[PDB]
Amino acid sequence: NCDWDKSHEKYDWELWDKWC
Repeated sequence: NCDWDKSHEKYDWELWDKWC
């Protein structure tokens, strides 16, 4: 995805690095 951050239902705080 990398199209959402700190808002997505699957978004991850730490994993954010790859879940940008």
